[PDB]
Amino acid sequence: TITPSLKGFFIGLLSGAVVLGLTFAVLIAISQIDKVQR
Amino acid sequence: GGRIPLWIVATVAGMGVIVIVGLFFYGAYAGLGSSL
Amino acid sequence: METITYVFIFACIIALFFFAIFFREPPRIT
Amino acid sequence: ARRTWLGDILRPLNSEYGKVAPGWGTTPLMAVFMGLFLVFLLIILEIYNSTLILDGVNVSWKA
Amino acid sequence: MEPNPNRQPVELNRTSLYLGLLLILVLALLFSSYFFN
Amino acid sequence: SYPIFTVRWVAVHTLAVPTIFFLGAIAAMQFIQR
Amino acid sequence: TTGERPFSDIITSVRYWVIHSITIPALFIAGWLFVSTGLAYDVFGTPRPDSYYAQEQRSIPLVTDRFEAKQQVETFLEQLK
Amino acid sequence: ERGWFDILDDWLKRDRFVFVGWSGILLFPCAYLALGGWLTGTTFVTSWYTHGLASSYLEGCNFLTVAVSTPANSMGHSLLLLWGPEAQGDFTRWCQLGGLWTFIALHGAFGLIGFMLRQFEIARLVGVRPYNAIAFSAPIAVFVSVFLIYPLGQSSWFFAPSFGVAAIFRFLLFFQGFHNWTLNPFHMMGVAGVLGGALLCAIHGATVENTLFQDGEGASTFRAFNPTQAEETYSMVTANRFWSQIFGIAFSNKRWLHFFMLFVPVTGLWMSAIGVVGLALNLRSYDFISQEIRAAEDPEFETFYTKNLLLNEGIRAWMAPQDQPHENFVFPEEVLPRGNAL
Amino acid sequence: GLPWYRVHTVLINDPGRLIAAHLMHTALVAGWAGSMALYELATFDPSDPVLNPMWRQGMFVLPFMARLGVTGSWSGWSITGETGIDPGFWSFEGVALAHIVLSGLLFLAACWHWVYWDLELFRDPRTGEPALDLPKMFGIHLFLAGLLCFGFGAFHLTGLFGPGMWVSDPYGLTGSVQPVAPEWGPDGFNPYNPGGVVAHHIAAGIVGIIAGLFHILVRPPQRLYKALRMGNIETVLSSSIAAVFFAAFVVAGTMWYGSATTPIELFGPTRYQWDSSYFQQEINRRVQASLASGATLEEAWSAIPEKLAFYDYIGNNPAKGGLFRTGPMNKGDGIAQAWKGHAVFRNKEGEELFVRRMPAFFESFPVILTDKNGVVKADIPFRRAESKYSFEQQGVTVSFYGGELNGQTFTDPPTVKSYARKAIFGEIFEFDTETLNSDGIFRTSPRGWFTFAHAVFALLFFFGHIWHGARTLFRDVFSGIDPELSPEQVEWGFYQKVGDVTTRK
Amino acid sequence: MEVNQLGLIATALFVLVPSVFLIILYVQTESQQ
Amino acid sequence: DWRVLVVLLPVLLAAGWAVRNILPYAVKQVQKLL
Amino acid sequence: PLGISGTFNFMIVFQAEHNILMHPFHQLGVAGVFGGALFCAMHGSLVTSSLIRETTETESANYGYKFGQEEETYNIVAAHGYFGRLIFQYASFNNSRSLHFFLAAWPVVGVWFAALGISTMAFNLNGFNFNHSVIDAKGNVINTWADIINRANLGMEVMHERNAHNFPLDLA
Ligand code: CLA
Ligand code: CLA
Ligand code: CLA
Ligand SMILES: CCCCCCCCCCCCCCCC(=O)OC[C@H](COP(=O)(O)OC[C@@H](O)CO)OC(=O)CCCCCCCCCCCCCCC
Ligand SMILES: CC1=C(/C=C/C(C)=C/C=C/C(C)=C/C=C/C=C(C)/C=C/C=C(C)/C=C/C2=C(C)CCCC2(C)C)C(C)(C)CCC1
Ligand SMILES: CC1=C(/C=C/C(C)=C/C=C/C(C)=C/C=C/C=C(C)/C=C/C=C(C)/C=C/C2=C(C)CCCC2(C)C)C(C)(C)CCC1
Ligand SMILES: CCCCCCCCCCCCO[C@@H]1O[C@H](CO)[C@@H](O[C@H]2O[C@H](CO)[C@@H](O)[C@H](O)[C@H]2O)[C@H](O)[C@H]1O
Ligand SMILES: CCCCCCCS[C@@H]1O[C@H](CO)[C@@H](O)[C@H](O)[C@H]1O
Ligand SMILES: CCCCCCCS[C@@H]1O[C@H](CO)[C@@H](O)[C@H](O)[C@H]1O
Ligand code: OEX
Ligand SMILES: [Ca+2]
Ligand SMILES: [Ca+2]
Ligand SMILES: [Cl-]
Ligand SMILES: [Cl-]
Ligand SMILES: [Fe+2]
Ligand SMILES: [Mg+2]
Repeated sequence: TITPSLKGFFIGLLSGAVVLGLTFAVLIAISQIDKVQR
Repeated sequence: GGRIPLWIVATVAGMGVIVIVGLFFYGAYAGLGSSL
Repeated sequence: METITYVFIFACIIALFFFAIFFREPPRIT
Repeated sequence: ARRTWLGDILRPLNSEYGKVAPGWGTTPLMAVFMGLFLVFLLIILEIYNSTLILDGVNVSWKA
Repeated sequence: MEPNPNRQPVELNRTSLYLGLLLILVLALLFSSYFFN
Repeated sequence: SYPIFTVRWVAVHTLAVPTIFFLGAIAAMQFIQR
Repeated sequence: TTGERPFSDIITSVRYWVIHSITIPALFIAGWLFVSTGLAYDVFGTPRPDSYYAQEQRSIPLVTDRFEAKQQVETFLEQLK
Repeated sequence: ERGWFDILDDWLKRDRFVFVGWSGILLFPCAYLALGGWLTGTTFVTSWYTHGLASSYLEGCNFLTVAVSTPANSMGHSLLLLWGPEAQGDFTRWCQLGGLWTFIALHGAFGLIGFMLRQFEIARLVGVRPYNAIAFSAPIAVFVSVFLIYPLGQSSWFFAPSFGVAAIFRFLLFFQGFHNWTLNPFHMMGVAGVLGGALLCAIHGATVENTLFQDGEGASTFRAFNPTQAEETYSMVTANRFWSQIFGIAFSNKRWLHFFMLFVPVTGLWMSAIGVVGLALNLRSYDFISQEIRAAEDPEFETFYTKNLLLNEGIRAWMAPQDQPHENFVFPEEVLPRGNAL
Repeated sequence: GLPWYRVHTVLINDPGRLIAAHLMHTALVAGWAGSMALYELATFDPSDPVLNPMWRQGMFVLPFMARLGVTGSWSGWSITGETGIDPGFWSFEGVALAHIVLSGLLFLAACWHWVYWDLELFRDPRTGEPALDLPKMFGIHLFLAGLLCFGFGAFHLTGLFGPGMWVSDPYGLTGSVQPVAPEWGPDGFNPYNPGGVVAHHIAAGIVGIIAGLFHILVRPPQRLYKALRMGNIETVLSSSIAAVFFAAFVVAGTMWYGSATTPIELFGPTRYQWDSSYFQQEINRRVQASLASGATLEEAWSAIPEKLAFYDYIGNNPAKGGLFRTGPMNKGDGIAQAWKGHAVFRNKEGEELFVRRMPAFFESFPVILTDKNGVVKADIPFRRAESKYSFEQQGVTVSFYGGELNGQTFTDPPTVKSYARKAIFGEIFEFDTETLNSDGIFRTSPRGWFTFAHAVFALLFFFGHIWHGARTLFRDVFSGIDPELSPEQVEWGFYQKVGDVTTRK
Repeated sequence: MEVNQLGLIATALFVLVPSVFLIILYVQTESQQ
Repeated sequence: DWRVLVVLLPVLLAAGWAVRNILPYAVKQVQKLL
Repeated sequence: PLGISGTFNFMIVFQAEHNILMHPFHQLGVAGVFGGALFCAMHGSLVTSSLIRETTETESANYGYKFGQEEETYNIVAAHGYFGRLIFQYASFNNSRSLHFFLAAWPVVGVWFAALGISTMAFNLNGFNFNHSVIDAKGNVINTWADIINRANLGMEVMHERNAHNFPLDLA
């Protein structure tokens, strides 16, 4: 079965993925908008 | 740009720090944490 | 034997001070 | 340098110093395996830690 | 046999001798009490 | 002509905004009585 | 030299103080009310001065079970009322 | 060519007021949460359910007595994640169970990793050797041995240091009474490295400032330095003669001098970390067996070593009931060790 | 010349002499293992696996031979206490001999590779320069590691072709070497399940074979080759050291907390078994089951195995030692001879009293006796003038059930107090303190010593990783920074991107 | 006092082995060139 | 919870007041970037 | 006492009788020596990191400096360029005289306060005393970490010089 702590483990995993995904999405977006001039 | 002289900003900010820290020392003698 | 050991090590250190000071490699302006 | 019978047999295994695949190559695939490995270590850590508790998995000498 | 081209001379100057002997002797003065216990 | 919002602006306010809020909270605490 | 506006320009400008004569006192008052309304106690679970002990108890409510620790605290809290 | 990775690399390494870098993706969230966690706990959060202690400004503590305290001993070495099986996602209970302690310790650990990666990253970008990152391994060895390895060897996180001024002082005194940590030669080397480092700091700064060349007309001499100048601003030759005649030996090689300033405090902290790894297992330098055998048979034999053990025995008996509440110690008055009158 | 701390860098561009130095290191380690086993065999007393097992005797490599199936001596004894056993060649002595012979052969190979360092195999065919293709070497070695890993699990641990591994019951009473089947469900990740060890080596070995084949056949991406400096052997040293300190922390952890690969009959019990009264609870359970079946009190306690009672004693707790208290545990409290039996303390009113046990933190601890509800009923006072709970005032007696003292009762306060002092240590034993001139001070077990050494080495290898990683990535500035370093690279706002000349503003 | 009987040779080799290592290296530096 | 809105409204009115004063210069900063 | 364990005896008794850990002059002392060790490692690492290349891979970089040479042996502009980016530009010293003055002043001032801590606790003006400072609505004492410190201090107090006191207060 899926125990409460396995459900908790999935929640923590998804939370970290969301935090990391949003972070890199924002950073990639800004980096593309404000490019260095060469 | 620069209309408010920096020495006034520093003086007022510094006085604000003295007031708030002074309040915290007052609270050491009154209410919670006062031993009374 | 313990006391001899402690005093021996100490004596070696004092001798080392003597050599490190009076028989150092002399500093030379190059 | 000295040639030997065994050295001649092994020569092809030490002949491609510096050879690379172009660009990023299999880096994306590598990253996926690293991520899976990280989750694997997190799972076994949390089981040992009793932060992840699974049916039929009694983390004790009484296993 | 043909000589090895990777060989290098090694050096320890007098100051390093003195520093090293001080380290060893002081470590000995420190740890000896625990060795005798 | 300077930008207003920068990385520095963000870093400054992640510290300054909670600090003032916390200082107001600790100020109120000085008047708590058991 | 890194492109951002110098701080000494910013904090001596009229516009800075038009904004921050509002935002700084507003945050300070918000923090004050966080305590004075009692909300801080309930967010963090900190005992009020009348909530460390029931009237006659003198034993601390120490958590002693790892996996039912949440229910233990809840039981400790019910014994206050 | 310039893919999204290189475009991101560009933005991360922009020369701005606060440098970010790839390492900043790890460093800034973790450092901010560790510091913010500490300020949040010391301002608002109790230790009543884990220690029987008040520990926040909200309860009446001051800056010296606030702390974010370790979890209860019954938690063991639980990661105590907010979504874990103990708090079950309840933020208030998580705070009451000590969740902020592992939050700060763990985000602090990854923040320290991020900071050392920052030292490498910046050194690589500006073109210097990475000795600042190397020297930072000593702070990391201390943090990891004291806040992680030591409690991991003990029964639980409860016995790690709690994050507070007075809480740390308690940690020092616990280590004296229970571990006799002052007697430990790895601590002694740590002391020598810290005090020797402070000595080197003071003597080097004072020596430079008192062998300066006159490079200006001012009686305040700081303006007579130019960062781009090629010349040494003080006389190594005069400094060397002074110390040779005062102390017997003196530096003569500036490169050796500054390496030695790295070596001494860095090595000392590393040694202290090794001793704490031993104390994780109660592998103490607690006693000298020869002393104990003599003292047990000869009631007139007394040294400062036996005197300090009596202090330790007092510390243990008098602090343990309140410092270790999970043990439910009850020590009747008559069993407490006490000298005459006191 | 080279400073003393760099002498070994002469091997960096000399693969044949690097192999020679590695052979010599391997010879030394194998010779250490052989010598260590011989020293242990010369000192190990096999006559009592119950109260004088290997972990009371300071044995460090003996448990590692036993863990993987070497349990007997050519002289006829076995560590489980059997007689007239024939272990074949692979006795403790044969293992030791094999390591000594291996050592010698590796020494001779080292001499050959040192003299004949200039092999064409070590030259890049295109440039004639010394070169090792480290990415392909990694695939070769990973494939070999996977084959060995798989074979160890599939043949040795299963007993399909090999002896199996040490396994035991939850209280470390009936351990032996057994074949172990792999556990393929989630309980295979339970550290206390031996079947998980078997499944790990089968599955990780197969993965190692597959990844080894990948690394033989697929070249590194240019981006990674450049970033990790894969033409520089010091990058392999840096990352290998990192893998090794990870492994050292893991084995330190599993030694301290216990697992299926650190059994208590080989390394001693854990500190957490004392913390939780693990053995005391099982002892009480068995005694209660005996009473419920109609046994008398003497019969119930006499039914407790001495081996089980011995685990319930703080002198076997690995968290009771000292860094400079050297040697076997027997050197401290003595060589255990016999269980004295279970002490039951009673006051003059006949209430049973319980001695408060010593926690591992305390070098010394008071003597305090409570009733079943934790109320203090007797103690040994420090100050006497206002004593209320002295054994004399409370008429404390002690009766023993099971063991040597079974059926006896003591009432004189000095004797009762003496047994109460021993009861803070748990179950009470008779020790031979004379044979070894034991000094009465607790020492840790091989579980403690192993954990200490490997946590310390792991921490130090973190520095080695940092150091060699730095040397790898900063090789170009190892001797100093550019004498012509333009101040514009370090001035702010000159370049848009730090250290990138093409971003001049 | 009942000291550890291996403490004497432990201390002696602790001093002598690394000290002679350094002396060997020093003297052969002086004798060069 | 009335207390949450009582605490957040000071900050809400602050953010609202700051946006009103900086909006023309904010849209000007962002317009330069694109 | 003039000895290693005698030093520890002095420290433990001092804590029992003056609560020196809770005294701000001892706390400044700790900032002085922790900070001194920190800045020692910092300055050492920064100068070492910016040594100008004068040697080959197979010799100590220390031979790149010659006693009495007139030119500086490291690039202070590079060191500041590193440290100013590690934190931020204005947190870093670009003036070597300012830097070395700071290296002198920080440990010296901190150790002055350490010395003054001992010298004023010599007249029994002791560390902060927050024993039973936190009290609940009824008046129950709510312990803080200061109260745990107090229990440890008591253990030291009652045991030290176990045969020397005849009367209930240790007044010197
Ligand atoms: C670099 C930034 C960073 C890092 C390294 C950490 C690290 C940590 N955090 Mg912190 N945190 C951060 C930023 C960070 N945090 C930010 C920005 C916030 C505000 C939102 C927080 C708020 C926060 C809280 C409230 C808590 C933590 C906690 C933790 C600890 C446990 C984390 C965990 O188990 O996640 C596991 C998740 C991952 C490792 C992500 C892996 C992603 C993989 C590789 C991709 C796969 C995803 C997968 C497809 C999703 C499928 C789900 C589906 C199957 C259901 C760990 C030390 C906990 C703690 O400290 O306990 C005491 C805790 O309670 N963090
Ligand atoms: C992983 C390494 C390891 C471990 C865990 C063990 C564990 C054990 N050994 Mg074995 N042993 C080992 C390696 C190991 N050994 C090696 C390499 C040898 C060959 C020398 C031996 C030879 C050996 C013998 C002959 C005996 C043992 C015995 C034992 C048992 C008692 C241990 C003891 O009293 O240590 C005490 C530990 C210490 C006192 C710690 C020393 C700490 C050092 C001195 C610190 C040095 C600091 C350094 C100088 C600082 C420099 C700093 C600088 C950088 C500035 C224990 C089971 C004994 C036994 O019971 O046999 C049955 C026994 O008689 N061992
Ligand atoms: C796989 C492990 C490993 C290997 C193969 C190397 C290899 C190397 N190291 Mg690294 N290193 C390591 C781990 C390793 N190291 C660890 C764990 C640390 C932290 C302790 C370091 C810290 C380090 C530093 C600071 C330096 C090196 C340097 C070097 C290079 C020259 C070494 C030399 O000539 O020493 C000569 C050594 C001696 C003549 C005597 C050393 C005596 C020791 C201190 C006491 C006795 C040790 C004892 C026998 C150890 C027994 C085994 C142990 C596991 C218990 C060489 C490439 C040097 C370098 O980079 O050169 C450019 C250098 O400066 N290493
Ligand atoms: C370069 C030479 C400097 C000479 C003085 C040296 C004195 C010694 C330095 C010690 C004092 C330290 C304080 C400097 C004080 C000083 O010298 O003042 C001078 C400095 C310059 O102000 P200006 O108005 O000139 O600003 C101009 C620049 O912003 C334009 O690029 O003022 C500040 O930097 C305020 C700091 C706010 C910083 C808040 C940012 C928060 C970000 C958090 C992240 C930090 C780093 C994270 C990494 C972990
Ligand atoms: C934990 C947590 C978190 C986080 C949070 C945060 C991030 C916070 C922050 C916070 C903060 C960030 C705060 C701050 C505060 C501050 C303060 C409170 C300050 C004070 C100060 C003072 C009081 C000053 C003093 C002084 C000094 C220091 C020196 C000189 C002078 C004087 C004396 C003035 C999250 C949500 C993620 C999740 C859950 C958990
Ligand atoms: C040649 C040959 C041979 C012979 C061989 C042999 C006889 C060998 C032996 C070998 C050996 C017999 C070896 C040994 C080794 C050892 C070692 C290698 C050791 C080391 C040690 C150490 C390293 C230690 C350290 C330490 C100390 C001392 C203290 C404490 C801490 C520590 C642990 C760190 C034969 C017949 C086969 C034939 C073929 C040829
Ligand atoms: C019990 C503790 C024992 C510890 C023992 C430690 C042993 C240490 C051995 C050091 C070996 C030194 O190795 C020695 O190096 C020197 C240079 O340094 C070499 O010397 C070589 O270089 C020098 C200097 O250019 C030339 O003048 C010389 O003609 C040439 O042969 C020697 O050929 C070699 O024998
Ligand atoms: C999370 C960062 C590490 C993984 C980086 C993998 C890059 S993957 C790589 O990326 C390029 C753009 O950057 C593409 O143009 C290219 O086609 C793609 O193969
Ligand atoms: C009647 C008082 C003396 C006998 C009982 C005292 C505790 S029992 C006693 O304890 C000693 C130390 O553990 C052991 O060496 C010895 O074998 C054991 O008999
Ligand atoms: O002499 Mn040394 O110590 Ca100064 O307090 Mn009183 O006196 Mn004795 O008691 Mn506590
Ligand atoms: Ca009231
Ligand atoms: Ca004897
Ligand atoms: Cl005393
Ligand atoms: Cl008196
Ligand atoms: Fe300097
Ligand atoms: Mg107050």
